[PDB]
Amino acid sequence: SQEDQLCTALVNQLNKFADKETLIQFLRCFLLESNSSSVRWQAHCLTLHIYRNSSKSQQELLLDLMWSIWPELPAYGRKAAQFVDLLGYFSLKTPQTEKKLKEYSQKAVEILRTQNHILTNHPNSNIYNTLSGLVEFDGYY
Amino acid sequence: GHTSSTKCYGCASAVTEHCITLLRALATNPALRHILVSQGLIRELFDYNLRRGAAAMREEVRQLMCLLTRDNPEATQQMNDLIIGKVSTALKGHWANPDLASSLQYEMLLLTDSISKEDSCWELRLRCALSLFLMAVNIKTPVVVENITLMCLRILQKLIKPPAPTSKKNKDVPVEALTTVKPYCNEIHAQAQLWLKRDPKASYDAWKKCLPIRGIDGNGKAPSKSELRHLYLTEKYVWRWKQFLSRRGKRTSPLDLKLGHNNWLRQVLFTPATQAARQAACTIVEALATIPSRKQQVLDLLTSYLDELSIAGECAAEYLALYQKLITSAHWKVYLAARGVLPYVGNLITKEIARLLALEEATLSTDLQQGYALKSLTGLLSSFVEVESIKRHFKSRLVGTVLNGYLCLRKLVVQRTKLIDETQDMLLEMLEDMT
Amino acid sequence: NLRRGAAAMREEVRQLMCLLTRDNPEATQQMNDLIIGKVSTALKGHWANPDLASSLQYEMLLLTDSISKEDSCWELRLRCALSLFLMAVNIKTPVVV
Amino acid sequence: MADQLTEEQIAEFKEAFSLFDKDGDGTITTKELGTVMRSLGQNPTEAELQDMINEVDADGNGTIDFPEFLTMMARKMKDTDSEEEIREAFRVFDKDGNGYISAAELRHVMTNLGEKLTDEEVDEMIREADIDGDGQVNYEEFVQMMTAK
Amino acid sequence: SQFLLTRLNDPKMSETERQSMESERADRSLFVQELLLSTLVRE
Amino acid sequence: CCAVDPIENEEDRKKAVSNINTLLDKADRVYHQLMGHRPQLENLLCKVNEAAPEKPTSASVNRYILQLAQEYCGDCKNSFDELSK
Amino acid sequence: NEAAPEKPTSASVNRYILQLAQEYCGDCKNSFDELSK
Ligand SMILES: [Zn+2]
Repeated sequence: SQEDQLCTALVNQLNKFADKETLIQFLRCFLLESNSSSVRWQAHCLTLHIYRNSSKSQQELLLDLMWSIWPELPAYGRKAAQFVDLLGYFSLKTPQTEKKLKEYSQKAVEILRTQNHILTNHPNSNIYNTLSGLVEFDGYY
Repeated sequence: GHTSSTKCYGCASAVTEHCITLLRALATNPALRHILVSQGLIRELFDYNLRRGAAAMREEVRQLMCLLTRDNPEATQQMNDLIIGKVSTALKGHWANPDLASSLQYEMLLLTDSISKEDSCWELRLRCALSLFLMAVNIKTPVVVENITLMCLRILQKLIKPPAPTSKKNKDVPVEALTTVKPYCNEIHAQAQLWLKRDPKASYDAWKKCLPIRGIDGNGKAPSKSELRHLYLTEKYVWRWKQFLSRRGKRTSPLDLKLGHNNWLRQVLFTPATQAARQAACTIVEALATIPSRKQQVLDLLTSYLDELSIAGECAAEYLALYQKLITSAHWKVYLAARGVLPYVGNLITKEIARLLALEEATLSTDLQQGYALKSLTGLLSSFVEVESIKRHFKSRLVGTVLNGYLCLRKLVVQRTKLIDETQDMLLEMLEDMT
Repeated sequence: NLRRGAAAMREEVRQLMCLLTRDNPEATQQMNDLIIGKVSTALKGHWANPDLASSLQYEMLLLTDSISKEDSCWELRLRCALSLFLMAVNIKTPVVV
Repeated sequence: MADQLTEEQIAEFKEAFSLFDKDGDGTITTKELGTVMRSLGQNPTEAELQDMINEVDADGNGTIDFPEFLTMMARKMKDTDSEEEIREAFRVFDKDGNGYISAAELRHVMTNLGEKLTDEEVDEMIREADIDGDGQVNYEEFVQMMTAK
Repeated sequence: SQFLLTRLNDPKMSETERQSMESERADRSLFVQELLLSTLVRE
Repeated sequence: CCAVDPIENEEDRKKAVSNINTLLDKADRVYHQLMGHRPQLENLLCKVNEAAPEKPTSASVNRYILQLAQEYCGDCKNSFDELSK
Repeated sequence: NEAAPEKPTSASVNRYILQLAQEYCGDCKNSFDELSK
């Protein structure tokens, strides 16, 4: 059972050495910008296990970092399944105050509203909406 | 090379998918649920995401919208208001455009999913479903029957007939053995006209408070004669006291168990637009007849519906199949005989035979459903007759009708089908049995 | 009969409806009222359902045919067309355009 | 005692009884006893049915023929309840035999029936059953209550 | 299968509350039966 | 052309009656087979009305539309023609 | 969108739907693939 405290000590060491910008770059590089999916799953597992073995304050710091990254989601498209999975799990597990909850919900609803507005005014929206129910097609050409 | 184009349709769609998934994850927290519903999320998900995206995304947003109103009466009222408003607006101009009725499937699917999930706000969703049912039950257009009345009838059918219990204590007993209250024999205390207007005095709990509990018969001792006398007149004079109090005071007056002979039941039971509506109506009316007092009115109304067999020949296939089930016991048959249904059926048979002869004389057209109603009526008369009491008693009045019908059917030479031949055979067997 | 039947029957009923208002201001006003009412009712909820805008083609075709035929009630039809134009000229949705 | 019933009513009762005869012996079973005059247009309750079975079927055979059937029917269409019946109801309500039915005996009888009510409601119905202003119902009050139409 | 948020559906229920739920379902079925019967009465 | 043998005596009348009974039975069977198609048609109508996008040139049309065409113009037409004959 | 009935089983589909499928999934797809390359 030694590996548990070994992992805890290593996690504390990494949290001590690393600052905000390095963790932010790690998240952006291996959870969003990576074309491969195996790398994204490795990063998902590593981020989850860094989160689990940290203290409350570091957990809050990491959650705030991810909620700061979240507004940049549209630039990555389909590649951010694991990122939103981890973000949802973290926001569900970490106990948090009311003001932070309102901020998080506001961010989510704002992103949804902006994307809906983008969809309903798109120049090709009518063509795609009509073609959806008649032919079977993969992409938007 | 990891940045998406600004105006890309697929990327915005994927961001919307991720937003829906994250919101569903978030909604599992009641506080976040309340904050989200306060943000104004229900209207956004109603207006845009209900109809856009792949089918999986559409059912996912349906689930999210259902979850956002899990125990919030205000959210449930808002969702119900949106659904009812859209359905009424479409149904106002359904007659001038069929798509308005044909483009309500996601609203009704949302209502179905909301009712199918047991929560504490079930009464409001039931009110919405019943209001939509009673608003669109009298429209004859097949698109409304297929797209509105069917969903409401399925909701009602699911509510009336609950799933079989799985508790080890109640693994065998039926659903009628689990109720904690006993309905009165001849009175209905629930009143839909006041219920649909949100009357606090006509709510669900108010209705439950007016019904006596089911006595836990822990003692199997047979009550003495004085005990039964006391029970009898105590019930009698307590009922009289309540009646006088309602007559003079402010207590509500329960309705009397007397069913009207014209209704929506007859519209739904014989609709030719679709068959599932007829089957759901049959299931509903079968479930409505459990205690013999209600079975009285059910059977009387269904006997009143006997004259529709000619107008809706094959569409009655379900209705008959229910009637025969509800009178499958001997005492119900002899009760119906005591109320004078034998002359009714005989007159119907004679009338349709006369119509058949009149049609045979003039034209030569073909009808693949000819004789179905006559076959059914003759089979029903045989069903009434086989039991010994009515056969011994009612032979002296039915011989003339049977013999006249048999001779008239024998006269047929051109407009003859297999059903008519079977009817003639059964009529001859009737004649030989009676004589 | 505007939306039911083969295409030839649909253009025939359009022609009949145009002919019934050849020189009758009241008939022209009634037809214009129906067209405007349907278009406004659909356009109120166009944003929540694209079919409402996508299912107005026969009304607008009727208006086009009515205006394309020179008669003495041209001013009323022009008024209806211009009112519909100025009512739906500021909407960005491509289906309305 | 059945002379007050007009001949056509006896004829129609015989009609019902004969149609409800199973084996043709002029005798039926008590399980379908409800259904017989139940089929004539009257609406009974289960307590009514068991009381009617008790009154006649003293031997416990559970089988009824025509004379006692007419006996039961002769005591059904009467509108003015016999004063013996009202007095016995008064006695049943008056458990202690003091002649005054207070709220407590009413609560006992209503709980025995299985019905539940609040103290305010029963007080309210008692006070609307009182004319002398004492908040206590007696025999004359009960009689004038049941005779009200 | 590795998604964490897809496993959030973990509904479990004991036996006493199961009897309570069955009784409540029976009561609601009776209520809707009565409410439907109320609409067919003679006017 | 659709015509039958003429009748000149009684045995020919009996043969005609038997043949007409057989033809009526066949027509009834075909009629039930034809009218059995309607529930599937309404199911496919309800499915098509949803217009849910599907991922996989004449094979690129929506599969439900192809099924509708096959069910109506391929089978119901054959049943209707047999019944008319 | 007009959905006008047309008189003449994979060939029994509406001709305009076939043309839509051929134009979108047949030609635009090829052009998009070449452009992406
Ligand atoms: Zn993209």
